[PDB]
Amino acid sequence: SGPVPSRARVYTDVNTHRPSEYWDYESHVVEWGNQDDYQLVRKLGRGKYSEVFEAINITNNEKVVVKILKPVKKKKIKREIKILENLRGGPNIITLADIVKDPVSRTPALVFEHVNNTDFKQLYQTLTDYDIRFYMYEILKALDYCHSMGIMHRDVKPHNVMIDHEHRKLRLIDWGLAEFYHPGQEYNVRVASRYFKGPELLVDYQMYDYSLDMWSLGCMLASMIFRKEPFFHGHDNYDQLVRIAKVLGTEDLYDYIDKYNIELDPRFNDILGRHSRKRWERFVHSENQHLVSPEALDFLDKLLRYDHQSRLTAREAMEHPYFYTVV
Ligand SMILES: O=P(O)(O)O[C@H]1[C@H](OP(=O)(O)O)[C@@H](OP(=O)(O)O)[C@H](OP(=O)(O)O)[C@@H](OP(=O)(O)O)[C@H]1OP(=O)(O)O
Ligand SMILES: Nc1ncnc2c1ncn2[C@@H]1O[C@H](COP(=O)(O)OP(=O)(O)O)[C@@H](O)[C@H]1O
Ligand SMILES: [Mg+2]
Repeated sequence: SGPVPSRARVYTDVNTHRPSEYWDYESHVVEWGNQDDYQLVRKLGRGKYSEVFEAINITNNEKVVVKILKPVKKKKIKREIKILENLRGGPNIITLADIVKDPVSRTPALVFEHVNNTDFKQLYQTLTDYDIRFYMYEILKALDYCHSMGIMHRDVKPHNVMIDHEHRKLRLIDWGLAEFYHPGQEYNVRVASRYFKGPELLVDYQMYDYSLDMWSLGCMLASMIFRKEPFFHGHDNYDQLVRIAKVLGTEDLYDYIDKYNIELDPRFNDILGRHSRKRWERFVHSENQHLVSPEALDFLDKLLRYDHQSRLTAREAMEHPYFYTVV
């Protein structure tokens, strides 16, 4: 009779009870300001979807970030703007300061608050056990908030988490793949970045929810406490599920598929194999043992579960004993 339906265990009907103005991004009217107020300083990054620059707001001599958007569907631009406007001011959510267009190019550009980020490839190696607990709690404040606002980020990964370590400031950025949650909606599974994709996306289970972000957060946590980046290192989307099954095992994978009556794609036939569940303690080594604890492993175990419904919600995660030592 097809795959079994599913819905979020929390904030299930938040968009249903809100007027269409909130979630109907296609009908949202965007007012594009003049980019002449911003002087570009340097390239900060690029991305599948944009060229980002450090800039000065010439009216107040303040550093900002200008994200000049690459040629994609105008529907996607409107979605990112609406979500950023909806979440603006939320805890650890990047602040959209302005929406502008350069007068001659007319290229859509988003203006954000500047975060003096240290690339994760240089920063994660220097973090202490306390710092990992602290920054994970900061991401959880952002996720509990955006999930309460009926929004799934769908691209949680180190490159999308800006950290000003000197000021202990964290911002969740890149809301370009984010979507409104509507119970029963079948979403595109071609979201998130390979290493952080939840098993729901990999087995083409479309009725997913906020819990996808919790799998991605678990992938980040595992890479930080075990110093293994990325933790699940797939070479393609099918191999990504095989990397997961080499850790969580194939028995619990088949239980997940059966609970939701999912049909595994034939491409999995020759590559999945049979794998026993590996204990989390097997990833502890001399280089990472100072970041691992029974609380850390228990918390990781409750995030990295095939069954999206069994995973901790962001609010449940915030109540975990792993966070007792944080503010
Ligand atoms: O640092 P390298 O010698 O280049 O190897 C590493 C790493 O571990 P090793 O250092 O011990 O080889 C990973 O695997 P493990 O050995 O930890 O199992 C490995 O492979 P997987 O992630 O495929 O297991 C990974 O990536 P790959 O060989 O896929 O490129 C590769 O890292 P680099 O790609 O960064 O060199
Ligand atoms: N607010 C910011 N502060 C500092 N750097 C940023 C900021 N926003 C983006 N960047 C840099 O630009 C990159 C791409 O931005 P992002 O919004 O993530 O674009 P894309 O969706 O194209 O990947 C980031 O990974 C980061 O290095
Ligand atoms: Mg990005």
